[PDB]
Amino acid sequence: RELKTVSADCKKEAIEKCAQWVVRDCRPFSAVSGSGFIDMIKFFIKVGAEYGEHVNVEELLPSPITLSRKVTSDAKEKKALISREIKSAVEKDGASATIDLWTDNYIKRNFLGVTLHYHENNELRDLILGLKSLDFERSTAENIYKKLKAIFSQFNVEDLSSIKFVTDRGANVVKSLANNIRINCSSHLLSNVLENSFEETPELNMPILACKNIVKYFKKANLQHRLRSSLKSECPTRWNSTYTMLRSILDNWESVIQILSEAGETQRIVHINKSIIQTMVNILDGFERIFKELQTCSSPSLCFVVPSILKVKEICSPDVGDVADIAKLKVNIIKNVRIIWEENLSIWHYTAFFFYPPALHMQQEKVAQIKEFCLSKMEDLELINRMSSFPVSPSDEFEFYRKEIVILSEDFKVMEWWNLNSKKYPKLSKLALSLLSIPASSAASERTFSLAGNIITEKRNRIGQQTVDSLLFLNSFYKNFCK
Amino acid sequence: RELKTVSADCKKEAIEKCAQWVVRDCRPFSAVSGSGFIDMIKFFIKVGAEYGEHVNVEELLPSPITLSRKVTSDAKEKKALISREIKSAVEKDGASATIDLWTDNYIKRNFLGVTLHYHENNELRDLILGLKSLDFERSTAENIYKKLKAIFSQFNVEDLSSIKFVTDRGANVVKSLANNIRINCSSHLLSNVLENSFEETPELNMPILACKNIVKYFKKANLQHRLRSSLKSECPTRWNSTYTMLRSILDNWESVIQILSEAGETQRIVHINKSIIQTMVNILDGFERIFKELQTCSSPSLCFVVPSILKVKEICSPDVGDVADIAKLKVNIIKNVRIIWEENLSIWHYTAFFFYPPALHMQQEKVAQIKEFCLSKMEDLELINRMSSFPVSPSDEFEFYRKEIVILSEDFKVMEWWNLNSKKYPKLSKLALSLLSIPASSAASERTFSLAGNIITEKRNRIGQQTVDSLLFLNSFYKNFCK
DNA sequence: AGAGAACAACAACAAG
DNA sequence: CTTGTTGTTGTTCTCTGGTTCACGC
DNA sequence: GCGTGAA
DNA sequence: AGAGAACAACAACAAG
DNA sequence: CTTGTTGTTGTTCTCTGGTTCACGC
DNA sequence: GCGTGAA
Ligand code: NA
Ligand code: NA
Repeated sequence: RELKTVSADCKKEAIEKCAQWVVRDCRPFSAVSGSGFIDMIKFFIKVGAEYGEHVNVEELLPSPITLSRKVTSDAKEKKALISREIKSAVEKDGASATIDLWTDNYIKRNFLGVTLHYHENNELRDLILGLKSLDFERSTAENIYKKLKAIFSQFNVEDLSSIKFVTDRGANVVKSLANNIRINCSSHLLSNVLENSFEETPELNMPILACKNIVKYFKKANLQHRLRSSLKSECPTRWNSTYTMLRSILDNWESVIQILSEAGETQRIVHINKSIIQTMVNILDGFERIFKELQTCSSPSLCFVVPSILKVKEICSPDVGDVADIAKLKVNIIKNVRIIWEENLSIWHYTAFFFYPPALHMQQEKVAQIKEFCLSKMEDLELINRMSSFPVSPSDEFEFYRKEIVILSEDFKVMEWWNLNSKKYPKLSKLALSLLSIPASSAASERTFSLAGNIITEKRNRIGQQTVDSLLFLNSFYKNFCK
Repeated sequence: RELKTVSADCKKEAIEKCAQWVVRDCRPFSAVSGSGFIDMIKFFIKVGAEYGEHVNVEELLPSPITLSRKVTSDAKEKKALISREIKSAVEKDGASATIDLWTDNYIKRNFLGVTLHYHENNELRDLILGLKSLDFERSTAENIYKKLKAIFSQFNVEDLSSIKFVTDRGANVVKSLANNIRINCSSHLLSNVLENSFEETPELNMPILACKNIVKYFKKANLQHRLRSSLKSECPTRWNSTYTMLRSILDNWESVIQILSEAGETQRIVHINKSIIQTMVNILDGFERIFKELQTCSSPSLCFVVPSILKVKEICSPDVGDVADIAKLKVNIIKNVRIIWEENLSIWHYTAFFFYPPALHMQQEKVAQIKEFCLSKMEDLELINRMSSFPVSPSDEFEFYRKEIVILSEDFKVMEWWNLNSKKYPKLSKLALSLLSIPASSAASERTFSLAGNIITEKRNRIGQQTVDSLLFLNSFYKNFCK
């Protein structure tokens, strides 16, 4: 038990042999700190203890080709294993997924990613189900649904009606899922609000463009090195990138005026009304908070959609101290928040917010349809629960929730609040933690593309479609079912 | 001694624990096969044997930060060590270096790379001396020479007159080395011949451009997937890339006509006189042989410069069976080979070729200056050799070489031929293997940039200038002084 | 050339 | 014999040859 | 002073 | 958000 | 006390949100 | 049939 430490002169040879691994095999300094790398050294000291210090390393060490073939083998294994645990969630309603498409930068295979999302031991599960190519079929709806089913047939899922799907409004995607539950990613919606709002306020184009021309010049003249925080990409459309550049420009205002002065290029910054820039950055600062809040799948996010909208109605509260150009932006942004964000919300966004214990808010109209909604879902739990055998009624259990009060203490976790409430509310708290499992966005699947890209790289470019789907699910699995 | 193998059920857990390293820590399948990775497992089985199977892995395993600090520490160590072995070569004449500049794709620091080249135990040493930033000084000659000296002062080299330098004709570089021995990279020269030759034969622009428009369309329409050998980049100037595209296009002729036919885009290939394309590819095929021959620093290359030129005079031998457009190219190419390649050769390229045992060739004029050259260098050996103490004369030893004959057997290694000849020729064979050490090009330093780029990557982007210079020299060192 | 990666396609070989 | 599991070959894909110095008229 | 050349 | 990387700048701590 | 060697913090940099489907007039 | 929208 008591893991013995090693002599000082011994460990001087660990950092002597590790720093040789990294220079000879061109590997990252932080490979040594990897949760998988350590367990693989546990195994090699054990074997050393067993067979002594004169073992056939070559022979005993596997071959990359077989390592390739084992991940391919172990892939199917771990898929079958949870083939049951997954199958549970989809049956017992509370399973949500997010899908989107993505295309790699070397072969350019169209890819479809799927994740899955459910609640368990007072914790959330963001698991990467599949990432399969369409080889090169047209990205048509029916081909997508074709490959959607194939991911779920891997774990023996097949009704996929009880599944709540969360995607962007990509026309081809939207149609694929017209047969089942589909929730609109609120990050694309929010991004749509910004995009359309700033398009609709071209009074602000003059400041912005000039900023972009600053960044563009700093990149071209090889002088981002004199900044303590280099200036960011203009508008290659990374969600809220317009705030991003503006801040990095503002956060380096003094150094920039100085650098441009030395260049004699002072001409191209003086026309920038900084007063406005600043004002934009404060207004969008509130927004960036909502972006990160809604990219969370390790804590309930769906429920935070409605109150975010109110914060935006408030950042954009009309104020008689504003220059007309900002007045226009706030005017426009409240307009889009209505016709774009509100317009594409559903009773999954309200009900998720209803199950927030400060339930005082949505007192108006919405409870009459939420009650209609809430009742019919708890009824489908029982339906599928009676199939599992082979006073205190819900319509009142509802209003017993509506009478309670709570405070919003900074340590409050409404996810834990329902695990610690299932006794009095046995069948409603199973509905709640089912909705708190739904992610407010498809950012999960977005990270899968980030991850996928982390694998299929310059040197690793020969990598196969199956190798990638395996390696992803595995990594994802060894995170949801291991410590 | 007899390294014992492990049980079958034990190794099933090696490939069970290795395939977990690779999915959890997103690492290449071929990390398991790395010459540095194995020696680092040798150490961990040994320690397991010693302290048993219940060791504190965490505590004993180093920290990335320290791993960073050890490579930085061990860097200076290994630099001082060979501080002597290096210092030898530069003193004893037979040291050659290659330098060039390069700028990384994330910080864009101007970089200066240096390698060193000498002969020893019948083998060649391509060693990466330095890769240091100019931070952000102008890439001016005197700044370059400033940083040139700083690399050589690391190993306590300081006269750097006896050093033979090999670089491209970059104006700023060329001047830095105007004080010492500087040989023109024959790959840039050869590349200059192609470039200027094809510029000077615009009759061939019509076929070529149409090919480039083929590639450009295959990339844009996502249909390189139906090729068994995708079509290559048009003209982003990778040395002989014009042959490269042409071959990949030709090597997929039938599939391309078919793919374009399906697209209805048959219009954009039919005007390509394939007859010519083919002819270009045969002519440039000979050339690509010379490119790879001259990028070699693990075998003498300098000596193969002159005879290559003759092969080109021969690939381009005038032939009455040629369409005028190819006649023009060969006409132009013999013209540039003279005024570009020949024009920038020196008696280091002839003398290196003289020390090829089929010495019958260069019988004309050149021996009268080579004898003038050859004598004065063997005289400087003695000069520095007499300082090392603190009949059969050279002018005849010369012509004793000129009388011999040899055959060009396919297994002949003229590098080994001089190690097996030093007895009769004690002071001339030291001159020979000094010149056979000089690389015909700066391709060595080019690979260093390839290597450098392999380190400073997307995720590893924070990497420091010192970290990179270290990691390079180390990797380079553990290859020239280890088995 | 030099490096880094991955497979297809075998060939070997083994279990059944 | 058929399966299934390996190991080895060879084939394919990357990547650095890159934009501002120095000079002469 | 500006074009040319080579990277 | 989630992931991967690296340091500067400390703080700890130790040797001398 | 001064050195030198560590370990820990926090700050900075990456990266996926991406171009062709589906629809309606 | 072609524009518009959303990616
Ligand atoms: Na998409
Ligand atoms: Na260069």
